[PDB]
Amino acid sequence: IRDDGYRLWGNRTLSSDSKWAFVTRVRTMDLVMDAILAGHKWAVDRGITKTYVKDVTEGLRAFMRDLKNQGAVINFEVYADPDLNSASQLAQGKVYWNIRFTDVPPAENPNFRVEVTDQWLTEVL
Amino acid sequence: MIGMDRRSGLPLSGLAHLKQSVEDILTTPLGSRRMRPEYGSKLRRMVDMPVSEGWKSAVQAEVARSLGRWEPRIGLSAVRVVAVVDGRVDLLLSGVFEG
Repeated sequence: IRDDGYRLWGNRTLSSDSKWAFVTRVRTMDLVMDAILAGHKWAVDRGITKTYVKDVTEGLRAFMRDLKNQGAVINFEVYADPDLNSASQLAQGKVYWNIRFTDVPPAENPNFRVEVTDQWLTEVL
Repeated sequence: MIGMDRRSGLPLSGLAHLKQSVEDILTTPLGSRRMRPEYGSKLRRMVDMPVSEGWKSAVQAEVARSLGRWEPRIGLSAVRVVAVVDGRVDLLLSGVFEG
């Protein structure tokens, strides 16, 4: 936009889907997971105990509360998937969680509604 | 002192001459008179300037100069903005009478 290569101006990816428009939502979904999958090099090929699901879904929350602390996300919820987790899925190593969160929308359009009134003209007396 | 009116030529003396004596000071710019260059006001220079709170104190300080030169029978008291319409500010020129 500005003089001699002064700014960049794009918020939105080339996306036909309206959900994944902004660059921030595509980056946040791709960069909160490697911030989790690193820090969870464990919880794979370990061995499923009784409180195996509980001890990592309290570790997914603890590695997400610091993301709320540094302003990466707005309020989240992390919980184990109750109906997809079953005894037949444990025999093949499949376990499921729900890491439904939200993200900060970039303020691409700050609107300033402005007029010139004559209200404080009695201040000039 | 008995002078004549500007319009209609009638000789008026007491206090109507006092008011037109002031309005010959305020509306003549400096140097407009012939062979009298230090006569008049800088109020035409203050025309079409924004009405700030320093514009008010610069008009009080300039009416007091220009009336102090050629109007000794008027002691200036205050100049106050009393209304504002679009462009038209209006000033209550108040002053006691001497002489």
